[PDB]
Amino acid sequence: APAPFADFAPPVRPQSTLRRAITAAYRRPETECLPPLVEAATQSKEIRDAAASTARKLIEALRGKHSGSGVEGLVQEYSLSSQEGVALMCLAEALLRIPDTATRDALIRDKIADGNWKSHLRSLFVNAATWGLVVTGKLTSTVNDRSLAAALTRLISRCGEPVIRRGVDMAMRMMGEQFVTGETIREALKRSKELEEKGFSYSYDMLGEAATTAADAERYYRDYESAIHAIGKASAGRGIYEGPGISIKLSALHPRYSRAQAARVMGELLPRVKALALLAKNYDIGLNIDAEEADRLELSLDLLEVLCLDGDLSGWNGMGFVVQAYGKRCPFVLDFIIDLARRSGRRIMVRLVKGAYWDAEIKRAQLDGLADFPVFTRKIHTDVSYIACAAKLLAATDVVFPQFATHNAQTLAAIYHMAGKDFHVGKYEFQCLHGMGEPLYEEVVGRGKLDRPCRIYAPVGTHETLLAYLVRRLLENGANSSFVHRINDPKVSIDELIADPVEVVRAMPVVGAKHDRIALPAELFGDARTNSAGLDLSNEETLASLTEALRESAAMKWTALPQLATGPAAGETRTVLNPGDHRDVVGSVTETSEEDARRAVRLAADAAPDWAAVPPSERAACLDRAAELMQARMPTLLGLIIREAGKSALNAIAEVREAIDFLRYYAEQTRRTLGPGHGPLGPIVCISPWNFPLAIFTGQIAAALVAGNPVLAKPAEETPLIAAEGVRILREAGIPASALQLLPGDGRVGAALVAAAETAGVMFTGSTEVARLIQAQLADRLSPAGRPIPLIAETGGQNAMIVDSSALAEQVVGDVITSAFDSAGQRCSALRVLCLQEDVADRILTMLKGALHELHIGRTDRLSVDVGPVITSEAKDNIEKHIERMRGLGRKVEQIGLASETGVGTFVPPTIIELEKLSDLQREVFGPVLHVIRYRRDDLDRLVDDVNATGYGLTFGLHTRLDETIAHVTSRIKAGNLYINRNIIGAVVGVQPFGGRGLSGTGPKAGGPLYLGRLVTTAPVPPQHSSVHTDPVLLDFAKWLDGKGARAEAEAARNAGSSSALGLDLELPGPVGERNLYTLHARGRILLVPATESGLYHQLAAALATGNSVAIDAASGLQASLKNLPQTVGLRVSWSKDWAADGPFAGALVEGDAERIRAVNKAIAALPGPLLLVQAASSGEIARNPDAYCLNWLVEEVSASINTAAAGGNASLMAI
Ligand SMILES: Cc1cc2c(cc1C)N([C@H]1CCCS1)c1c([nH]c(=O)[nH]c1=O)N2C[C@H](O)[C@H](O)[C@H](O)COP(=O)(O)OP(=O)(O)OC[C@H]1O[C@@H](n2cnc3c(N)ncnc32)[C@H](O)[C@@H]1O
Ligand SMILES: NC(=O)C1=CN([C@@H]2O[C@H](COP(=O)(O)OP(=O)(O)OC[C@H]3O[C@@H](n4cnc5c(N)ncnc54)[C@H](O)[C@@H]3O)[C@@H](O)[C@H]2O)C=CC1
Repeated sequence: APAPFADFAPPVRPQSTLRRAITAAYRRPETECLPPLVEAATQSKEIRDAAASTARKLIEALRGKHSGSGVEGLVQEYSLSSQEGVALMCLAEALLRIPDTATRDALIRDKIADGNWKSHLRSLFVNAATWGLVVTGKLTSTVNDRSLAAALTRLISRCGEPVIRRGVDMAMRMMGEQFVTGETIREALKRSKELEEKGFSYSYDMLGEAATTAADAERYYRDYESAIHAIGKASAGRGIYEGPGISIKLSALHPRYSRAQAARVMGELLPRVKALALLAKNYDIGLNIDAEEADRLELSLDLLEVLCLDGDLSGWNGMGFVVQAYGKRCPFVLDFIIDLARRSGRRIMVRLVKGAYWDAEIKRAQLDGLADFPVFTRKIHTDVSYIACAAKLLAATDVVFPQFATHNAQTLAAIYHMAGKDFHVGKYEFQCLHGMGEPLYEEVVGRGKLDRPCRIYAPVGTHETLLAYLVRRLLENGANSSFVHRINDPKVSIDELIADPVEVVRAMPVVGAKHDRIALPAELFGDARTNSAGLDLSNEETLASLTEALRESAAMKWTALPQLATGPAAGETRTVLNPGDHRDVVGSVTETSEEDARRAVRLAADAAPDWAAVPPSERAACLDRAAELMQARMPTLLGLIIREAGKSALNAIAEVREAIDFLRYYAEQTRRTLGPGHGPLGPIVCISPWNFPLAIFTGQIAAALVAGNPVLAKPAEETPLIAAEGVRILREAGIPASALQLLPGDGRVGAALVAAAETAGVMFTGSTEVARLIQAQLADRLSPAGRPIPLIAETGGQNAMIVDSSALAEQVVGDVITSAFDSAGQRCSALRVLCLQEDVADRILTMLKGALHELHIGRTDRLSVDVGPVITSEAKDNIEKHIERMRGLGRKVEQIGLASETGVGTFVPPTIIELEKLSDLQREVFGPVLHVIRYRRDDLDRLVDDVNATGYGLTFGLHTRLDETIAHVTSRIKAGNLYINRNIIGAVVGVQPFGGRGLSGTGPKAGGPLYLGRLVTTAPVPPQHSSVHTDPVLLDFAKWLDGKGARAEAEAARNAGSSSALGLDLELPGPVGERNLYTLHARGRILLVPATESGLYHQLAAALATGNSVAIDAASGLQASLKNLPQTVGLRVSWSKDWAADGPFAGALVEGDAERIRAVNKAIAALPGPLLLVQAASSGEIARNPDAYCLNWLVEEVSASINTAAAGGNASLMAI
């Protein structure tokens, strides 16, 4: 049995002083990074004046020679709107997918120009976001395909064949000659002769990036290898400076290129790069390693170090390496590289760039709650950093070859003059991008200009391949701060363009201040609350500190005892074992006797007045203190969750963050709402699951406590230790022992607590079956006021993702792998059914299976583990029986092989099962088991039906670029948490309030604004909770009431119409690159059980005002009270003799005395399907209290999270 965490995340090599200086700068405050950069970048007045004159001369040349884009001339010539321009280019792209040039011409002449283009040519507009950038300079995340179809029809009917021909020729020039140097390396090489004769050189990029499978990594490898041969053959001995080179991306060459997989990267990726470098060495060409995301920077240094020290590569100086000046570590990376160049004796080619991932780095740091960004946040800071880093490189030209890649004429001029008067080919060079930098560098290369060489970075690939880096380049070029946008911008003067960024930064009030409009991750929510803080598992200092803290957590004698108001209780004690290795004992639990569970409820009842008397803000302060304690203790809490719950470090971090967020969110929501009139329910029984043994545990308990209720906390029998630690933290933060009692044990303890007479409310997260058993036990009971005992139950889902042929396969696969198998599929939100449009199903399925086999399954105390065990042997048996049944029915089953070491724990291999029909799946399988179905596009609406038909409604994912498909699917799906173009897991508190409908639970949403209101007897008005919309059937009903003489009910109906929040439509603060929406809809059909005519009218007003239809109990005998309804109201009303036949319902309204309410409540609990949120009132309550039926519980909350960076960039952030 290996010692826990003994091999958690050992670094590839001991970190040298130079390496440690890199890591120390990773997220250094921006005000601290800039002053040394300002100083390093300072040049003399004489130099600065000379540089401005040279920069001015270059810009005047740029602005002086022929502008006027081909696309712009085409739009002008045919008077095209923007949408027609985009639509036309999409049409041209599609026409060019036809290889036979004559076949394309006949299609244009005989079918396209004549009329219905739809009949012949996967949406035509899949890539319209890219063409929209080409046409308008603006990036839209998704495609209004109905607008584009209308515009394409309009333009063809107006201008016919001539405009189509002009569009085809225009796209042919852009895609074949402007976006790529060539479609193949041999073609790109041919076209490079022209500019090589003028003094340029070339570096070829085989547009290849992010392998998701081993097969794709091998394909990219053989692409690079064949390109190296063709470039080396063409180089023909010209050497690494005058001759052409290649650029590679390491992420192309291995599907798991990350720090977490460092051992595989060094064992499997490194030999591949060495083999390519050996080939580049034989031909004597440059081989440059491109720079990618910030969390790959230091890992790439380990590969660079081995390669530069590998004697088999000696005698060749062509190895090159990109460093990104927008990165805070850039100068320290250069120190390391320059030192490595001295040690190895290799003159490393150093390409200095600004950086291509800025948008994505902002979003990622915010999502992960890290201390700061790894890039600058003001564009001018990157320019200073670049110039400062150029000074460092120019002082080391004897040992490195600097390559200044930039299209910024001011940056160029500053370096040109910084480099001084002595030059020779091989001292340094400039670089630019094909089709972008040649205007500028035609003013640089050659004896008649500045006589400095420029290497052109030449993308290579087919039209399909090119439509990826096309968005990045066009977005980076068209950003409001980008030099190439500003030079084209006529309002921008040359004086603005040649302004020295070094002197502008120096003269600022606070040097290096963060961008005003970008929130640090900790400040995402502004004044409302402090974001929880995460941990960077790519940071070697973090990994080293965490290794120590995780080991120490495994030395602790964790215990959980029955913690009653009076003190710890005795009981039967047993060990708690690591589900990944039963030999690893995590702690001991003493479980609660049934007698002591009943005693705990009585003590909670006795204590309830004293806890209720603590002012709401002071109850909130306890939560905020507990959040602080959990944040401080996160490393230790991580280690407990890893070993007790079988979770990976990554997921444990997110769980602790989520518990912190719950505490701070409910504290803020309390300070926003609760006053004296919002009295507590009383003792609340909180029953929690094992799969989020701290987050969901803490969330339910914190909400009940801060709402003024004492809590009986019953954690899952599998995970009592982290629960005991959470209660200990909450008590330490100030929750009295009598207000929070811990009762470890199995479902018998849970049931004793639920049955106890003083139990005033139940919060349950777990299986639907147990929730249904709890509901049935509570149906027998009423509160002191004679009202039903509230149950909040969140019960999981049968969650689907629909993927159409417009989605990007690699994005889909990554989101599918994460959604289905993260946490061994033990999330209620996990992806269970992937639905693939038939025309892309085979390709996506192939990549999915390939990505499945790259997952590492094992005991979770190693960073390299992706998927841990399932929680118990019984779970493992249940899941495996489902798999084998599917296999026995002939379904295709893909499974990864498990290592022998998993035998000591309870593991299920991640599994893909291909189904014929969604109806093949008849139960939630709570494991790492993804089911895949395929669908024809015309059957999309039927498929949405099939998804809804399961009766569940928790999470739902949609991958598509097409607005019509988004509007269709999101308006027809019935689920609580929607996700567009992203994964469907890890809902964030206050951002994606979490909770569903149907078989997925009662609501209200955890981490949402209606949650606390369910835990008090009089619900407060939540923040932002209102709507200006009035249900029109409600209004028709109120007029009908006035017509029948029911004046008071008519007034009460209109009041409900105004009070309803139906139609609330909010955007919630969150990370950049994402839009997080929160809306209130009708729940569905409300079961009405009235007793009196007036009671029925009030019930009907309540249901209609919230958008619902109704089924009214025919046994009430009140049919004569609804004679002559307007058809609009009639459409919403049905009468039910057999309630179970007319379901499912989405809620219920009951009128009666205490005995009648109990009888109806019991009958309702026996209705099959969803647990119904039931509201009850006496006739007198209805007459006295306008809120007798609370409208909070008659609407349905919906969260939708849309990844607006999905098209390849952040448009809003590019205007920053
Ligand atoms: C010419 C060239 C360029 C690259 C490459 C080769 C060659 C020959 N390789 C390539 C290999 C694979 C990807 S391409 C390469 C790159 N990139 C990469 O990451 N890895 C790589 O390997 N690039 C892209 C550059 O990093 C950079 O984005 C682009 O060139 C714009 O810089 P400019 O011409 O100085 O414009 P300019 O002076 O306009 O600056 C634009 C840049 O400023 C930065 N910026 C914008 N807003 C900012 C803000 N609010 N705060 C801070 N900074 C901000 C950002 O980096 C942006 O790109
Ligand atoms: N919605 C979610 O996030 C969760 C869903 N589940 C579902 O439940 C299955 C897990 O099996 P279990 O873990 O046994 O879930 P379970 O729902 O039985 O356990 C849930 C909680 O209820 C308690 N409990 C069990 N029977 C009870 C009863 N009769 N009265 C009162 N409390 C009772 C348990 O002790 C635990 O604290 C999974 O396969 C999955 O389908 C389980 C965990 C989380």
